[PDB]
Amino acid sequence: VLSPADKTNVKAAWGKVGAHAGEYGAEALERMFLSFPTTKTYFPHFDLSHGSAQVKGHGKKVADALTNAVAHVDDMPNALSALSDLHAHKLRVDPVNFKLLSHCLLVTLAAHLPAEFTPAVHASLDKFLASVSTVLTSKYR
Amino acid sequence: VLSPADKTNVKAAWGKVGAHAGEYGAEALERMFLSFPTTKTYFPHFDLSHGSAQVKGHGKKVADALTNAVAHVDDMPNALSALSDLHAHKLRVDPVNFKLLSHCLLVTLAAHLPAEFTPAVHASLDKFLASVSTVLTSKYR
Amino acid sequence: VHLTPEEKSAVTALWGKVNVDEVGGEALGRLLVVYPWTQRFFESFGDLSTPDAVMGNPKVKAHGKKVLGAFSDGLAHLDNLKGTFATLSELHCDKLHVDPENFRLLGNVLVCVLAHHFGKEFTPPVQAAYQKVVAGVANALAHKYH
Amino acid sequence: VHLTPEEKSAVTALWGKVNVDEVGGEALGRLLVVYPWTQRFFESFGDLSTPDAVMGNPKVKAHGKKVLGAFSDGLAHLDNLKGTFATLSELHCDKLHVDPENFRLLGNVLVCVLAHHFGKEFTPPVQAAYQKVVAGVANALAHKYH
Ligand code: HEM
Ligand code: HEM
Ligand code: HEM
Ligand code: HEM
Repeated sequence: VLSPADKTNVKAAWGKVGAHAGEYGAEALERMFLSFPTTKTYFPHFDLSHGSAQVKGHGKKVADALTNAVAHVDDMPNALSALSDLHAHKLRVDPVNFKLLSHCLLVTLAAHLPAEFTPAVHASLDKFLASVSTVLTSKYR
Repeated sequence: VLSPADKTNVKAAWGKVGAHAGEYGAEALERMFLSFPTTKTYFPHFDLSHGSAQVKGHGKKVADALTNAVAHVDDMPNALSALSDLHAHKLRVDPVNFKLLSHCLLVTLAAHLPAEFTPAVHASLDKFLASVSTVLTSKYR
Repeated sequence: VHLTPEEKSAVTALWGKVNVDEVGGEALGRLLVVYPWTQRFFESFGDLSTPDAVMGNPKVKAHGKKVLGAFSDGLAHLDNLKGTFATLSELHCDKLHVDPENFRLLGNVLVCVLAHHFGKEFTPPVQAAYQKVVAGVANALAHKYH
Repeated sequence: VHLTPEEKSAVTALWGKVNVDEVGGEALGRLLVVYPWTQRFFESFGDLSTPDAVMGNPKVKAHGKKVLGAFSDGLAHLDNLKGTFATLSELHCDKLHVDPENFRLLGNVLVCVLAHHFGKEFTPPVQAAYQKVVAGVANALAHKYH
């Protein structure tokens, strides 16, 4: 559960991300596939090579989904309902994998925005990604 | 996130507890303290012996809190805010302990309500307790 | 896993009353229903679309028999769970890449199924002894991760 | 933990730039801020009431230095982490009863701190090597649980 201050921290931080959202999403995916090779089993037909245009395209989708979630932080289940059905119903993603991607997103943000990645913002972002993860791993139709 | 079916299942199943609230809550606590002795560390001055009146009294509070959660299942963070501040802010209970108590609550319900504890209701109760646990382990003021 | 002789006796006596043909399937079935992502490991098992379909699925019942058999094998040699489960650990960890939290989940689902079947006989001390067993089995299954 | 020669070289190169007086405290402090239940284990450390209080707490900084030292030692003993960390495992598991998921959290907070400090140098292959290291350390600390 996010505090009011958490929501403000997340909106401010993700705002600073801005037009780099796509690049960062791709980098987080690459970090995940390399650091946690078991996660690749969910993308068996993907070109997962470094610089993959397919991974770059998917990173932009992941980032745009997060931007949507930030915009609907008070109403995430309704906003993310289609994505939840995809990940929890169709793909049946083990919840551990969301912890792994969430971590790689934090690492990516830390590497690119060190001034912004204060301990308070780090805390709020971790909670936000945990909340997103809970929605995407839940079947609630 | 709970589905409409989850909420229906939980309301029906938990509704059968009734005047056995104290008994079932106490049994779940006793199961936890015995099976997972590390959890006793949070109750340093309690009488945790078998049949303890103090555990019986605490079981009633836990069960009544779950009744409260059911009656506010669509708006739980606001309904449980006092309990969140107790468990997350004051007591700093490690989240793993909520998985342990939740499991012991399921065991207790399975042992007492054989007709109710179908696979579907089991699933809904597990999600419900996980949701309650997330609220009680979050700081969101 | 070290059980007291009293705990081993309690565990052994209860297990003697466990239906070899059904309880494994009930536990595996409930794993698939309660933690749906686990269904991803059982694509070839056919219809898992609803709770009733899962619990009635012939392949779930048959596979559950093997799972119970492995718990049974664990019970027979509590002082050598790692040796007993070595091949199974290779399979679940190195081949299938099952996240080990799921081993804990299945053990706890089994405990729920025992409580469901035996009611008041599944006392807190009997449970505590079974929790030692299922933790030992999960740890042995996860040995290749350690 | 086995590292390729390329991974070993990259891990060592990055670690040589680590400020040993500060990074441990930053990692421990962020653990306490991001995962606040971990503060229960450090009740004697004084003011932990705000992120600023945590990060500026002298006892957090001093203790972080010891934690970083353990990671540094681990880097020199990657083939014998269970041996090297045996005393620490007994302390954290048998005496303190720290749930082992918290070991994983601290390792990943450390990775975040390295990313913060070194930016473009903390490439995805460098991260992957460090994830092997912190997983090995968490596993060795948790050995008494296995
Ligand atoms: C922050 C967490 C996540 C977000 C925001 C997210 C978002 C998305 C989005 C937007 C799509 C595209 C859906 C579409 O346009 O049809 C997608 C697809 C997908 N996701 Fe995720 N996702 C997350 C976590 C994960 C994780 C942890 C995994 C597995 C390790 C995963 C596996 C997949 C797969 C396999 C697809 C389909 C890829 C394909 O086209 O074959 N997702 N996700
Ligand atoms: C479904 C999960 C839980 C519920 C509904 C719950 C509910 C409650 C309630 C209603 C109280 C009394 C509040 C008051 O006196 O105003 C309480 C107190 C307390 N709870 Fe829980 N609790 C849960 C999980 C846990 C767990 C997992 C632990 C630790 C293992 C824990 C440790 C405590 C402690 C230490 C107290 C205070 C006891 C005292 O010193 O008086 N709770 N809880
Ligand atoms: C925790 C205790 C567990 C025990 C005792 C157990 C036991 C077994 C046994 C005896 C087999 C058959 C081995 C063989 O035929 O050679 C098996 C296979 C398998 N297990 Fe488990 N298992 C456990 C947990 C899990 C979990 C949690 C999952 C997935 C979430 C899983 C996924 C599988 C799969 C996919 C197979 C192969 C099925 C096939 O033949 O297609 N296991 N297990
Ligand atoms: C995962 C990597 C970790 C490493 C490398 C590590 C390392 C250490 C070291 C070197 C010490 C000092 C031992 C001594 O003085 O004899 C220590 C003490 C301690 N550790 Fe950790 N630790 C880790 C994780 C954790 C976690 C997650 C917690 C959770 C709270 C924790 C709680 C403690 C406590 C309470 C002490 C004693 C502090 C005191 O003296 O009051 N440790 N640890």
